[PDB]
Amino acid sequence: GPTGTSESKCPLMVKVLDAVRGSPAINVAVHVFRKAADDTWEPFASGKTSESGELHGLTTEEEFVEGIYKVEIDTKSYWKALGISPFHEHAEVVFTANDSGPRRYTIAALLSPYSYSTTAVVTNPKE
Amino acid sequence: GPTGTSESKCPLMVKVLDAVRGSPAINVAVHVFRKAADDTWEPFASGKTSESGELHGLTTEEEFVEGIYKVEIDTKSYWKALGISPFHEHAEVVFTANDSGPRRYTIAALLSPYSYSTTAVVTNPKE
Amino acid sequence: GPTGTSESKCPLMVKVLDAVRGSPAINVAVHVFRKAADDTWEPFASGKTSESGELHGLTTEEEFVEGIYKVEIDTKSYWKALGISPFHEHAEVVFTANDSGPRRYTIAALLSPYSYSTTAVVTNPKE
Amino acid sequence: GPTGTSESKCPLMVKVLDAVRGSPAINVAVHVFRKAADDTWEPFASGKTSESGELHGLTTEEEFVEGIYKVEIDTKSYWKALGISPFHEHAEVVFTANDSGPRRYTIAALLSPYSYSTTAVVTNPKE
Repeated sequence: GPTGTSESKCPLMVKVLDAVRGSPAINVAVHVFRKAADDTWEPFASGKTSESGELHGLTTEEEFVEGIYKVEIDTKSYWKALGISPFHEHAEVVFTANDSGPRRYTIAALLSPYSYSTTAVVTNPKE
Repeated sequence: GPTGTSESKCPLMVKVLDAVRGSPAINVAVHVFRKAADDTWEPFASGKTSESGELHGLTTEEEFVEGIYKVEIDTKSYWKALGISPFHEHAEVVFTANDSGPRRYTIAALLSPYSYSTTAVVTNPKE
Repeated sequence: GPTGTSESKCPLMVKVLDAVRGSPAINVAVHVFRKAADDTWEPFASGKTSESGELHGLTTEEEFVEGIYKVEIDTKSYWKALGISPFHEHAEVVFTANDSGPRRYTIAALLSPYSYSTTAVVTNPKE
Repeated sequence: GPTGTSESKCPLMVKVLDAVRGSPAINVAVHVFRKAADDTWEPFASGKTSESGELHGLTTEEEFVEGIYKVEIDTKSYWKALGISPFHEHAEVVFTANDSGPRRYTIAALLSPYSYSTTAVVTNPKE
């Protein structure tokens, strides 16, 4: 299914939903980046959301170390495919991953042509 | 300002936005009810949003007593008028008003066919 | 786990998340009602969200017929437990369930003390 | 009105709300960038939100040419100032502006520690 840099103990997952049709956003391209010491965004993982609008196996726990990560969702292409003119070029989610805090990260995005919401669910279990 | 009927100091205001068109939601019918002593909803005020997606002059400070109120937004008619089949029948906002002194309420609503967000901004008046 | 009127082929499910803590809202009371011909809301199913903030087995496909349903989420108690003063008395979701349209219904709610968003995901599979 | 610098007809405006307190988010730092010909972000304008959670006078109609712009909202500093540890580093809003004639843009933002919604309201000016 939807997987990126090695399907592992999904410590990071992306969920995308379409608020116009009331369905998950399928085949949306998602690019994850990590902030390098040179302070640039270097590629990390990427993929297309699945039938259920999810993206799993982006990374691994061993490779998912503390740092600033940027999740970029290609919303514009998504709306253009539907023949709908959007407002944003894409949607970004910038956050610092820490070790002390809970483990698994679920980033959710709800999309409309002129608006988008984003939530983080941080828990201890698999989700 | 006004007394016993319209926007005394507009203690109650409603603002609605369209997340599909990136515009204010115009001509949206709004009905306000107050919880009646006999535990039933009594019609309190009604109106439609203007060109700016706003609704003012619903009530007055003297008429806006303590109580539980219900702001009902006819979202369904709105999308239907636009050629879209929405999911909700309407959006309802229920809250206790003025129970520790009068305040000014702005009920904001962001609409999408299958989704809606509502937020309240509360102010302690000053003059 | 979290189940209401007979755990069946979950044609209706409730998902509730807390936007202040970045976690699912656990132990939230949810009451579903159906509009009766007398046009009153008669009880249908109810329960408390689980560890993951979900509520399943509310109803059955045979008993989940077309009609107007109201999902009521006790948000106020939820915030009061956390020692946080909320704005709404509760959150309601009013919608018409139809047969032609897709099958399974997932109602999602994202909560903040002064704001709440709600989405419907309507699909053909189990979710 | 103004030319070459501030709110000519306020072609660009930003409004931020706090979903935890039910109030405007005051003193939130905002940085605007424009995509530079060499594919990099060039500082375009900056400011802080007022008592009303608003930011006006960022640019002028003559200076607000066609281009891709990035509105960055320092949400992190905001919650930290409030004693809360947020999830996002900030909230970024990227869009193409004025590519088919000048328009007026109102970028709205609703904030919660672990969640944020952003909406745009676009107007074709008239005088």
